[PDB]
Amino acid sequence: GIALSRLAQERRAWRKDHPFGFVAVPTKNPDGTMNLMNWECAIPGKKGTPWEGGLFKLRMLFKDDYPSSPPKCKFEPPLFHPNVYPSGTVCLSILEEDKDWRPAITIKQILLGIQELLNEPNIQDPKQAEAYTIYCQNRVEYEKRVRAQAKKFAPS
Amino acid sequence: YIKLKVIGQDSSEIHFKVKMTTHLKKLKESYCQRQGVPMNSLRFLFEGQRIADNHTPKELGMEEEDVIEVYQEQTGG
Repeated sequence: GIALSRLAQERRAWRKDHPFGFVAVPTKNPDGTMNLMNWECAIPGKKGTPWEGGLFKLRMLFKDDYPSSPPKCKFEPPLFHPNVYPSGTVCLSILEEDKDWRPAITIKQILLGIQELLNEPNIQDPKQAEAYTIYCQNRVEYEKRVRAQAKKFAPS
Repeated sequence: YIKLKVIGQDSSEIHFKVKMTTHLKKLKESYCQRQGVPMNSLRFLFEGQRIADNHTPKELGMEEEDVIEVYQEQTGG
């Protein structure tokens, strides 16, 4: 009950003030009504990084314990990134309730923290075998793949 | 130069050929890379002894086809 009120407060605040290039909109139910528990988001690549030009969409899923509990962030489709599970799920210290999650953390702070995570991976806790291998071996191949998937998700 | 069988709890058996004086940290790096597991999330044991990074095969008395055991303390991350 408090989650839907907190999520509705966030939706209004995002509409008024939100970082440039980002998207964060609640999905709809099979009957057309609004579903504040499922948001379709998009994180834009930073200029000067192999991510520039690409708009990477992800989904935020909120449980009934929000904001006491963090949301689950899954890239759709899954991203080539050392800290993204092969399922698309993103792990970050602010996204673990037993770590750095606090109920005050807004949706804006999560999408910006994931955005920073793109160009600055946490190599100590990899969640994907393929991207953690290429990053720690042939960095040039890692950049080429990111730029290839950045052009793959470029706003056409 | 001696060959070392590196065993894990997951029944993984990867063999490495190393010099008798090279620091065993390089073998941790080759296990991290060949298995895609972060090096700081693994514990390497020879006999009942945690293998240090400056430890060498010559210092630990290792011989041909000896076994090193690998544990992963991070059951989830």
